[PDB]
Amino acid sequence: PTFYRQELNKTIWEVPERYQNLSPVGSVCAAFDTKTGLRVAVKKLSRPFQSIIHAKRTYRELRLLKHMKHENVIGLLDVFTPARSLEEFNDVYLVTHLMGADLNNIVKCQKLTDDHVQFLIYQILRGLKYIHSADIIHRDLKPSNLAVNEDCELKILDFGVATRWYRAPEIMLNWMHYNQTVDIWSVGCIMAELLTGRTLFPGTDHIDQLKLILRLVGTPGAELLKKISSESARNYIQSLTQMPKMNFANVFIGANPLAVDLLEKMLVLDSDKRITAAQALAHAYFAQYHDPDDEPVADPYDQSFESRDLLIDEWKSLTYDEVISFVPPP
Ligand SMILES: O=c1ncn2nc(Sc3ccc(F)cc3F)ccc2c1-c1c(Cl)cccc1Cl
Ligand SMILES: Fc1ccc(-c2c[nH]nc2-c2ccnc(F)c2)cc1
Ligand SMILES: Fc1ccc(-c2c[nH]nc2-c2ccnc(F)c2)cc1
Repeated sequence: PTFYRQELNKTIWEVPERYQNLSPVGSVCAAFDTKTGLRVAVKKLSRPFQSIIHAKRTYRELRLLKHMKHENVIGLLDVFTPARSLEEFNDVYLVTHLMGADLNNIVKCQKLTDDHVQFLIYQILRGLKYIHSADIIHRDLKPSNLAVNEDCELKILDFGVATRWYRAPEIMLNWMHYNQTVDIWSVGCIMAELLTGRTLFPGTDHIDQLKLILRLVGTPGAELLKKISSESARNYIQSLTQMPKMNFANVFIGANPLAVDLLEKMLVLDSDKRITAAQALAHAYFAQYHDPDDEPVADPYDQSFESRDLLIDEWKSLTYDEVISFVPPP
């Protein structure tokens, strides 16, 4: 393809002629895809090979986006570099279907009915079942990572306001063996906020976050305490004033009881006891949307590179191969 060059907010964009009307939103632009007639979101990766971590991270983001082919997950329409060889290669651009806003754009100033909450959370979980089936934990699900178009159709972005608020208490405790239900926690927090119009846990730091989480869900019971390896975490938790799990009907008063029932299955304190994305999609709150024959699972995802300790030039070369081997969704 033929490329053109421009400057948008100090950043320099070199993209094929097919992409027109670049409009600022790595750095991100909205554009018009003349080949398909659709509006797209285009991401320029900043300093992709600045260091080993940046290089592995560049490779990681690209491998992820190439694998994700699900309606409620962000995937790739296109990948390109203006580089005409591996040695020249120092820029990665990723393009996807533009939705046009995020969930935080919607919630704000806005009251959503129970049917809208059903539709939205159904989609998040449907997307998560797919992600979790590829052995991927999102880890940072929040409103700003949920892209929503005007039909209220939703795509999860950015797997690999304040992030803190939607984060699982075991991540706040700094447990290194947290599981996928860390994402179910976030969805529970996201749902709560759509039903109520306020942040369920607006904490000022990691300590306050945990404190307000335990006020709703209670202090750990015996079963959970037995699983905490760290003496200091336990000293702390058990030195707080003990707290019962609050009645979720009292707290979320006026909400569809089916939505309150799902809420408390998602926000169970012990992560071993939290509902999975697949289980949640079968919950009666989504009877209107659910179709087991249309909640697909992902092909096997090779994350074995995660363990590997490579040179910058090695991650670069690998990323280069992945740019070149790209075949669009068509
Ligand atoms: O609608 C969107 N669709 C996609 N993205 N992607 C990205 S990042 C990105 C990731 C993978 C790509 F292939 C390309 C990328 F740009 C950032 C925003 C975004 C939006 C969006 C917009 Cl355009 C405005 C306000 C809020 C959001 Cl969430
Ligand atoms: F079928 C088509 C052909 C061209 C366009 C178009 C509209 N504005 N700019 C372009 C354009 C500019 C430079 N290179 C291109 F490939 C496209 C749209 C649809
Ligand atoms: F105050 C607390 C105590 C425990 C948790 C917790 C929730 N799910 N899993 C854990 C957990 C399991 C094993 N080791 C840990 F450190 C944490 C969260 C907050």
